[PDB]
Amino acid sequence: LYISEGLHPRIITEGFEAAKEKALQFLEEVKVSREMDRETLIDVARTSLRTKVHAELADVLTEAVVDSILAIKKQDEPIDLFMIEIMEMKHKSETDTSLIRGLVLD
Amino acid sequence: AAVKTLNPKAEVARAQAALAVNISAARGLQDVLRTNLGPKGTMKMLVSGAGDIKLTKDGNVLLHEMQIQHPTASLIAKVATAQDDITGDGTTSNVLIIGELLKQADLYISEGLHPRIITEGFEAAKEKALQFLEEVKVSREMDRETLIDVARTSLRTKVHAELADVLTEAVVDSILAIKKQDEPIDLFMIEIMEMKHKSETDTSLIRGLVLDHGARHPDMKKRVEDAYILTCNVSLEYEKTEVNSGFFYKSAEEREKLVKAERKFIEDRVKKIIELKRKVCGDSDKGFVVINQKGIDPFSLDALSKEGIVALRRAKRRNMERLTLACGGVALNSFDDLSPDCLGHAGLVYEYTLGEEKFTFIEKCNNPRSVTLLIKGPNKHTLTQIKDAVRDGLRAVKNAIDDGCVVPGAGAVEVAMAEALIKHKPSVKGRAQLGVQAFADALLIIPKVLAQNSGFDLQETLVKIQAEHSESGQLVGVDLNTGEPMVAAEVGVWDNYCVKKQLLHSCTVIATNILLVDEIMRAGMSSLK
Amino acid sequence: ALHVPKAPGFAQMLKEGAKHFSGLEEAVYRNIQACKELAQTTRTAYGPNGMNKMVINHLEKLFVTNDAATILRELEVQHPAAKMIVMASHMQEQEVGDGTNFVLVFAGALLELAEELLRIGLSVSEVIEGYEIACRKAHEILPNLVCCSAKNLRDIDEVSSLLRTSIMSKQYGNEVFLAKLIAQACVSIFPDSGHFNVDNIRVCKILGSGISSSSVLHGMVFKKETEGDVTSVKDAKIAVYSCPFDGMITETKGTVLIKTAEELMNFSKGEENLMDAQVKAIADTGANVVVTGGKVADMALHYANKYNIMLVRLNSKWDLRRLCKTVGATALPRLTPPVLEEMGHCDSVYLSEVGDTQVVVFKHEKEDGAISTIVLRGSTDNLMDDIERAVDDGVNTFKVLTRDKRLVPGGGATEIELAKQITSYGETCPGLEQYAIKKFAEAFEAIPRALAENSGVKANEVISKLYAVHQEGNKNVGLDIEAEVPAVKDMLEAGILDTYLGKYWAIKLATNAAVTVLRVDQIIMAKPA
Amino acid sequence: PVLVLSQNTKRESGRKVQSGNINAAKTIADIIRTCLGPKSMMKMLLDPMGGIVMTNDGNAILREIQVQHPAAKSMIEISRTQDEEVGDGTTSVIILAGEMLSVAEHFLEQQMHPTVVISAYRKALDDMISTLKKISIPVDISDSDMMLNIINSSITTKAISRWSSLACNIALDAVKMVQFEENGRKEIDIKKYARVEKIPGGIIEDSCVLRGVMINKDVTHPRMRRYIKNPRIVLLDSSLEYKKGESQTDIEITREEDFTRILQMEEEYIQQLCEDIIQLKPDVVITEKGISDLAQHYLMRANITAIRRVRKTDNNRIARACGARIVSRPEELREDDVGTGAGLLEIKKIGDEYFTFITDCKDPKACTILLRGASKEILSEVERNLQDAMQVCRNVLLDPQLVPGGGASEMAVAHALTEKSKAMTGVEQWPYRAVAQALEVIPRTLIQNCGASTIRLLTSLRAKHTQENCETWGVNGETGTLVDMKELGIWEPLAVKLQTYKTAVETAVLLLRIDDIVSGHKK
Ligand SMILES: Nc1ncnc2c1ncn2[C@@H]1O[C@H](COP(=O)(O)OP(=O)(O)O)[C@@H](O)[C@H]1O
Ligand SMILES: Nc1ncnc2c1ncn2[C@@H]1O[C@H](COP(=O)(O)OP(=O)(O)O)[C@@H](O)[C@H]1O
Ligand SMILES: Nc1ncnc2c1ncn2[C@@H]1O[C@H](COP(=O)(O)OP(=O)(O)O)[C@@H](O)[C@H]1O
Ligand SMILES: [Mg+2]
Ligand SMILES: [Mg+2]
Ligand SMILES: [Mg+2]
Ligand SMILES: [Mg+2]
Repeated sequence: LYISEGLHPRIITEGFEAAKEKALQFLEEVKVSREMDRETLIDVARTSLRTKVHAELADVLTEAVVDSILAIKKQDEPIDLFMIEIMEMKHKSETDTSLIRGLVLD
Repeated sequence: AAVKTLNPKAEVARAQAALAVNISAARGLQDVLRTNLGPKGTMKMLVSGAGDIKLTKDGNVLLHEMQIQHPTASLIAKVATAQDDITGDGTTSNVLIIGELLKQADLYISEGLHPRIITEGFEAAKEKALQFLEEVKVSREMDRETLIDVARTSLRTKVHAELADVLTEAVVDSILAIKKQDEPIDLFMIEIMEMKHKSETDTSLIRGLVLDHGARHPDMKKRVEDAYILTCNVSLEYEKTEVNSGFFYKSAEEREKLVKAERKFIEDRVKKIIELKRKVCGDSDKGFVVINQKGIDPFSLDALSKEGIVALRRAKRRNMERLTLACGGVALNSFDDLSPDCLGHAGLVYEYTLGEEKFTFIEKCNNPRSVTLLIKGPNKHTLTQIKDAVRDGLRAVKNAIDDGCVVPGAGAVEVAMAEALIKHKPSVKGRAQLGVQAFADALLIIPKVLAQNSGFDLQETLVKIQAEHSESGQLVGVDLNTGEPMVAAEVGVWDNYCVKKQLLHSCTVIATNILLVDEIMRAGMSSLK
Repeated sequence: ALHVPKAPGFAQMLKEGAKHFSGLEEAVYRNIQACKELAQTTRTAYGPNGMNKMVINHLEKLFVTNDAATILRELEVQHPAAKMIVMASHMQEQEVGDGTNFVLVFAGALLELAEELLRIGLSVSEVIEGYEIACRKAHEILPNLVCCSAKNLRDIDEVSSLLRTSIMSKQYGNEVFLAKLIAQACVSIFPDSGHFNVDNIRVCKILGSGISSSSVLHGMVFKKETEGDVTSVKDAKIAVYSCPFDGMITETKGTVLIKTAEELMNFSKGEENLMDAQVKAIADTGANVVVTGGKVADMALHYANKYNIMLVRLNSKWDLRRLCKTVGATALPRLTPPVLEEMGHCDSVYLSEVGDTQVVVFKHEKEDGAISTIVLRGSTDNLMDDIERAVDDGVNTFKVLTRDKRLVPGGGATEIELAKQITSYGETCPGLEQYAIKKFAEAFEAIPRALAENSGVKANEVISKLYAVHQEGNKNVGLDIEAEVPAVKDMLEAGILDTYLGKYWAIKLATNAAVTVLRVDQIIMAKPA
Repeated sequence: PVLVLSQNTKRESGRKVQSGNINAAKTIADIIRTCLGPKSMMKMLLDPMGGIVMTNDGNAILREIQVQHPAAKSMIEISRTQDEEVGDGTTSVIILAGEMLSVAEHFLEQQMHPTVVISAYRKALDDMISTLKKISIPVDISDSDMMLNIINSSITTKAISRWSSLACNIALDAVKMVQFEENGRKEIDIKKYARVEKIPGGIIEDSCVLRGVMINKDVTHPRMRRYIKNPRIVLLDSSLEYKKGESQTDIEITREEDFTRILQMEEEYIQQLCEDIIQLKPDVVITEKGISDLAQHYLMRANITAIRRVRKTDNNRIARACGARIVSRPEELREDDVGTGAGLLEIKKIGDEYFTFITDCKDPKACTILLRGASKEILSEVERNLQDAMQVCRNVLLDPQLVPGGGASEMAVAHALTEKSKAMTGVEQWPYRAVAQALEVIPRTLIQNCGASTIRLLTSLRAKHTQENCETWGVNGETGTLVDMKELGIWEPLAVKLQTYKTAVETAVLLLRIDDIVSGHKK
């Protein structure tokens, strides 16, 4: 919009850099530091799964994902998502997706 | 899609596709033509498929010569062709304003605004802008100085500066010569002849006529001082009878008699001409020039040469009127009762040979209501360029005379109309204010491109100009040598009120229709085969 | 201006042979049309009066059937939405075994009515909401539509009366015979535990006589011959080996390293004496029949003939496992004589000739066992395959009844009651969801309509009669196919019943498929490799 | 190969053929579905001649597209039929036919016979006609304001809507001037005697209808006058040249004077023709054929202005406008054949061309509509819209009955048909009520193209039309709301809506009767 009016892209990118700096600052200011409780994690996982799948399946997958993470997580120790297997079975309805507190070998 | 289920080889651009296609083509045309605008513009070279060269800065010529096969480009070329046929100038600005209207409308349509609402804003802004134009137009007594300034504003954009300073006086004098008080100007009465021998600054105004042919008898004089001009439309060559006739004779003597007799009909017209010549020129003091719209056979040419008459044949249907207005005689379709009142006078008639071509000058008429512009130049493409430029200049001066008003130039009216539109915008109901804003930002493309072409910063220059126009209210535009604001009416940069009005009208109309296009479709035979 | 260019953006960046569809018209309506075409391809096979189709696949193999899932598999469905509906039908076949044509019909009907609603002005989101709410209501209702229950799966007359309906749609003319056969087999292999395995019903198709010469056999049949001289055995003591009937050899390369004429002279005699000892130990355990999953050696065959043992070679490992399950034996990986528990028993093992075919029969006399075989006779391989599909339908119905013993009335009675109740629910539901609920209800009418259309009567009269009777109160009334005119009768009293679980899963899967097809909005196909 | 029919003869039959025809028809409908109503959008069509057609007119679109399915061919033909008959409704008819075929597809899938469906459709058509004639209202065609409102209600849906008042006045003036009666036979021929001349450039706001005619012509000789303030005009079908005879008139010359005598005889013949013309003392002479230069000489000597080669149609319009009578033998010229009635002959330069005006006539029974605008395409669209407007004005002057627009008429008729269907007890009540509900597509389409909620608005409208005196209620195509047409002003000609309904129903009947396509066979 501004380069067609003869503005130089170098100047536009300088403005981009300034705005990026200020935006990162404002982001650090507005972030909400919260004790990560099951309810907060449920809201987060819902916010993602409701965008990615149907609403009822999202209400199922939310509890599934949050419980899985709250199960394979050790206090102050990076979460190894490899320790959450993901097995697919092709027989029943999609709302039967569950969390097995164990393992399922194929 | 729907059309493609019935005609499988069908091409279709729907809703958003259609708009993207049209706006892209319009912006492409604008991108090409941006450089034509103004005297600081750049000349483009155009090479035909045969290799012929064209040097042009004219928007219409550039459009028609570019190699384009786009439907939107065809639409805009047609709008420019109408602009050129009716006004002679404004084609580049027309294309630019169309492209910028489309761009400024896409700016808001990409954000989900409807093009119908944008077009409502376009129409409101068009109305208000036409009003403001009528308000700012300068109604002026069209004197030679004003016409000179107008023709300068056109010719300096179309050609080089010294050649523009020559063509200015040439064009203004030509129009001020073929112009009768309160009588629409017939530009046909300005002949335009090109000669390809001398420099381009030798282009002059002959206060008379220049025919692209001369006498076909060698013994005929090449220069005549005090000439009676006989403008005729009578065949002086052998004419066969309508009904098939044929000659029948029984002896070579009878054949000879029939050969002498078959020409008596044309000999009689030659005798009438010769008798008029003898009756009006009792001696060799004056001269006598016959100019025939039709042919003259060698026998008639010999008969006229023997009596000292200069006969030109196969003149032009327009040269009949041009000669009757320059010399001052009567053009004849018959020699039934020809009299000395049927003759015109030219204080000089002579011939000019240039390689294989001949020219005949008819000058020193008393008060010729028809003249000719002799386009001299070293190249065919130079001559074509000067022809285009003088067309532009003639149209400009004619329009400035017709519309006794004249509008300031250099983007001044565009700036002022943008400001007026922006001050009027709140009075518009709904989101058509956005269409109005788009119209204003589109009108602002003329000063923007003028600055861009003179080598200045569009935003900085436009801000300076708008600030100066807002503080003072004076109509200011771009000074192409300093980038500063300048008063166009004081510095002599004038535009045609008719041209600006036609711009507003036609650009608004075509942009509205393009914005309202929602489907481009080729589902016909695709060829006449 | 004779070509529409691709619009800037995705249309230009798209690959060569790729296609992009977007919107209700290019994507949704074309998907619905494809699914409707699919439902039309399979509609004429629904019900007892359904006609067979002869589909030839790309391998030039011929299938003559009216089994929807089989027809779909052997068709090369290439439209992706139709592929998804076929995926739903195949999931129904996997989960239940019967109802695939119901799934197809219902999905196509739901999609047609969804197109209708989208045209009247509903949004895909609202249509999907209403379809889901109506599927939930239907699932809530069906348990109340359950009319009878099995009450016993160890009987042979009741089980036949229960399987007759499922094996009536296929093979309508002769279904009592087939229900007798399949009931005998299912109750033979039904253990005291409630678990029932459909793989324990084996089907042997032998080309001869006719479907009425078919029989059930408590045991196993193999189109094999015996390796040795013995062909019959009356008190079988089968010993089963997964290893060949040869001397065990090393998995590492073995070499006979001879260094003396004595070793050379004695090697072969020692080898054969070893083989004789092995086979004599096997015979001395009492085994009179040996079944090897591998190959047979000439010396071992010699000694089996010497010691009067019937040798059988089963190339397949599933066949070997099923024989072990049948006779109560254990496959030994070594040629060691079996212990008293590893041995199997059969009341008879003999070689017979059913038709042109030679067969080895392991036949129990008791009316039980772990595996039962249905020997299908027939005049055509295609006919026998169709009867095998009908047998599979009956067996899957038996398993569905072992899972859930509840039954709903057939012949369109449950569908009509569902339609009525869901219409009454939608008439109460306010908001824009009522249109979609009522269309979901009206979709059920497609089932009795298809039944009537194939019976050869006016579906409109049939459906009006059904609605009238179900309004007056009879929920077990459905259409009578044994009537040249539109007629109706008590499906329960007639014995025409479906499985609650079958209907449940069919409705669920059809609704899910329709809703997914609707949830699709853009399609980006790649260039077909 | 021993065939019975030639290869390339492919024969389809049955429900596949029926569904194919119905899908082709409703596809033709879906092509132009969005071009209905006041808020429609333009379409840019690409001609086979490198041309462009930017339009909203259903018939223009269907005329520019090419198809191969015979059902689509039939739909294009019925659009052409509607356009030629009434000159409006070219997409309403297409949409109605598509909807009727769509709703008949239902009954066809359900084992109903096409003849049963067709008889039901014909019953419904008769009752539609009855209901329209009942709800129609008369018009006082002497009320210029009423006529201007009718023309606005007909052109509001087109590009010229921005210049609605101008176009309405132009169309009304043109039709009222072309209205002509002779021997007790009224005739509004707006195709031969209302001419549209498109001159690109200028501005549309200066477009006008002339009290006369206009041609693209100049004087034959620049000594002729270009301005005459009360011209007496003569029109000729014959050449004022000396042409040959019909027979083998070969001459044979043996004497000397005979050649010259023959050429002088030709000249004297031209003189005698010109004298036969001058004897009537005209000011202007207009010919469809040539005029020799000697004839020009004699006419100029008589102070006559001549125009050389005019078209036969332009000459007929000049006759109707200035009150002259075309002649073919100047010897047979009479004062009654001379043209008095023109108030001014002017020949002015528009751009770089010379145009001849014969305007200022009194009681001119012919006219020229001079259209000016931005480009040939814009002016072609303006001309098409003006053709629509004039055809509507003509339809009104012929049948002064009006019906309400905005879909009000469609909803009124649908309601009347639903009410009449309750007495029907046979099996045709269902297709009858189906076409009744298939009429709702017009207001449905209006709502869709304005961008409002079809479900809600159509429900509210069907409910409004169940009350007693609400058959005038319709929808706005500009806001998406229900209004009374008595208050909005959108009133269509009863003739237009009758032709629409009739053509739609008959097209449906035809395509339903059709089965068993055959093809390939070569004429
Ligand atoms: N000497 C000048 N100084 C500033 N502006 C000028 C001058 N001459 C012309 N212009 C402006 O340049 C614009 C474009 O001129 P020109 O190229 O002749 O018209 P077009 O772009 O339509 O061909 C005109 O609107 C005029 O106002
Ligand atoms: N004797 C009968 N009379 C009426 N309807 C029957 C009879 N037997 C079966 N049906 C109906 O036919 C349908 C079964 O058709 P079928 O082709 O098996 O469909 P699917 O294979 O999808 O279950 C059932 O809905 C049942 O109600
Ligand atoms: N302003 C308006 N509001 C609502 N409906 C209108 C309006 N103007 C016209 N209509 C209706 O739109 C219908 C079709 O308009 P038009 O596009 O001119 O005809 P067609 O669809 O045949 O081209 C007419 O029946 C008329 O009743
Ligand atoms: Mg996300
Ligand atoms: Mg210019
Ligand atoms: Mg079944
Ligand atoms: Mg109309």
